[PDB]
Amino acid sequence: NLFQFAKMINGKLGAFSVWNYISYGCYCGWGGQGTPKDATDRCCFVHDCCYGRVRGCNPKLAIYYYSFKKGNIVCGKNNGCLRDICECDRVAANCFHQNKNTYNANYKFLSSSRCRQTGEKC
Amino acid sequence: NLFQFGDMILQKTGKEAVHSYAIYGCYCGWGGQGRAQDATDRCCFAQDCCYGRVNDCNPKTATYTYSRENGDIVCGDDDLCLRAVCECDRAAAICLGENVNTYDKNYEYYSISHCTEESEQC
Repeated sequence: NLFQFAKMINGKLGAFSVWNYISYGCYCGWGGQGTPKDATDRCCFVHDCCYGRVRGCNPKLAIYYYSFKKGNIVCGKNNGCLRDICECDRVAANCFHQNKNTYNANYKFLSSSRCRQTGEKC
Repeated sequence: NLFQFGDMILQKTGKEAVHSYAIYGCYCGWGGQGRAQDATDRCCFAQDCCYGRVNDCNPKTATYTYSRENGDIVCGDDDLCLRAVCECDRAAAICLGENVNTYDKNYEYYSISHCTEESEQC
C-alpha cells in the first residue's frame, strides 16, 4: 500500500524523502497525463504502468510484506497480486534513488496545463 | 485522472489537493491502512474502495470526460471504465466538500508515523 511505498522511499533516500514525490512531474504522486518530464517522472510513469498490470487487488490498499536488508529493499513472503505490487514499489523506490541527482524542484506541484495529452504508452 | 480529481476537489472545497487532501489522514494521503481518522478520511476510504472496483480501468491515468456546468459535477462518458472512474472522483469530491468544516490540519503528513490500527475493509 502507499504507507509501505512511503517507507521504502524514506528508507532508501532518507527521512522526509516521500514528501518530494507527492506531486512531481506529470506522474509522481498526482497527475496521470502527458509525457514524463525527466528520469524521476519516468520512474513514476513506469510505476503506474506496473500498477496498471495488477489484477484483483487495489495497489493503494493492498498490504504486502518487505524488509530492508543492509539498506536494500527486499520483497518477500508475497503471493499473487501482493507480490506484483511490492515489486512495483521496490523498483520505483530504487529508480528514485538512482535518479535523485537530477530531481528538479521546479517540477514539483505541476498543474494539468503543463502535462498536455500525448501518445505516451506503457 | 488525478489532475481532473484535483479540479473537482478545488470546485467543491476551495483547496488545492496536492497541498491538502493528497497528504491527509490514513486514506486520503499515503496510507491505505489503519483507521479512517474522521469524516474527510472516510470519504477517501470510500473513494479507495471505489477505485478498487475499477482497478483494470487504471484510475490514476484514465482521462475521462466531465464538466462543471451550473455548479454541478457531471460525468459524460458512455465508456464504463472512464465513467466509473469519473463517478468515483465526483462522489469523493462531493463528500470532501460536505465535510470541509471538520478538515483538521493535524492529519496532514500524518500517515507515515501513525495509521497502524487494524485497517478498514472495503
